[PDB]
Amino acid sequence: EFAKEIDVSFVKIEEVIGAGEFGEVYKGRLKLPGKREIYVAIKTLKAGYSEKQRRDFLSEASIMGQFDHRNIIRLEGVVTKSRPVMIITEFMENGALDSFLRQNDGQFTVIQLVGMLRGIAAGMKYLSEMNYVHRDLAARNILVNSNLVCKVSDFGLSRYLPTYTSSPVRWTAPEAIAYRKFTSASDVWSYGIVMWEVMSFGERPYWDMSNQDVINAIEQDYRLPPPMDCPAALHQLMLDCWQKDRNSRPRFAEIVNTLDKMIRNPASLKTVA
Ligand SMILES: O=C(CCl)Nc1ccc2c(Nc3cc(O)ccc3Cl)ncnc2c1
Repeated sequence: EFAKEIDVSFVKIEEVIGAGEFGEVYKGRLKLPGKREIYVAIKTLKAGYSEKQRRDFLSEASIMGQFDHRNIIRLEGVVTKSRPVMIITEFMENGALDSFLRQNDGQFTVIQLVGMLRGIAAGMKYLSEMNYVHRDLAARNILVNSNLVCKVSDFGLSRYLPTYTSSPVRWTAPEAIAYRKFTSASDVWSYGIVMWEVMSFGERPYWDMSNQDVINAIEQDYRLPPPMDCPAALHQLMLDCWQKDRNSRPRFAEIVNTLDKMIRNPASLKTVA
């Protein structure tokens, strides 16, 4: 049973706004009894789905429904007791962060980009302190609203932990590639990659290098260079997230504190590499 179960009559499905693993993402309208109608995004599961597909689809809604944070995509409702099965979230006008930035190259100031990163780190602090590992933290899995508020999304690979031993290569920590051992520290590595994506206006990490080239480079202690005009302190935070020893990486609480100090100390963001 889902606390956020909604009657199907409450949702009105409009245009397709994206694609998902199990089906399309649509823009829609949600009308809860005695409440003003809101715009929503709707994840659907294509007709003729297998029982495994349904279970996997809904496991995302189960993880999501456990979260209530500004920087974690809000679950507005789920449809499981009726057809079609749906996951209904708050509408994010600007979609995925990586493509939003590529389509808006040089549109935002360093402080605006830092504000976006602070929100992601706050969402990840909450997620990790709820004892979860995301395992798929990438700018493409971050959604952006009209006011540049960034929210962690795509909880399919998320796991309750403190290590998750498995049975997204250029975003994955080297120990997680080598041993299939995922922790909050391996999510911190992914976060460092997201920082690089944001300060690069959505450039692909490691550019045209193959997954194999990335694995080899990381093993040879290569680290991505600072993006154009990136403050030294922000690239240093990226390098801290990318320490070989996972225990040496900052925790998400520290990352938030660091970004909060930069936002308040303009001199800290006033020196390039
Ligand atoms: O408006 C645009 C133009 Cl790119 N795109 C989108 C695409 C997907 C969206 C989205 N997806 C989503 C993600 C999940 O992890 C679970 C459920 C859903 Cl519905 N949620 C909110 N807003 C969106 C906006």
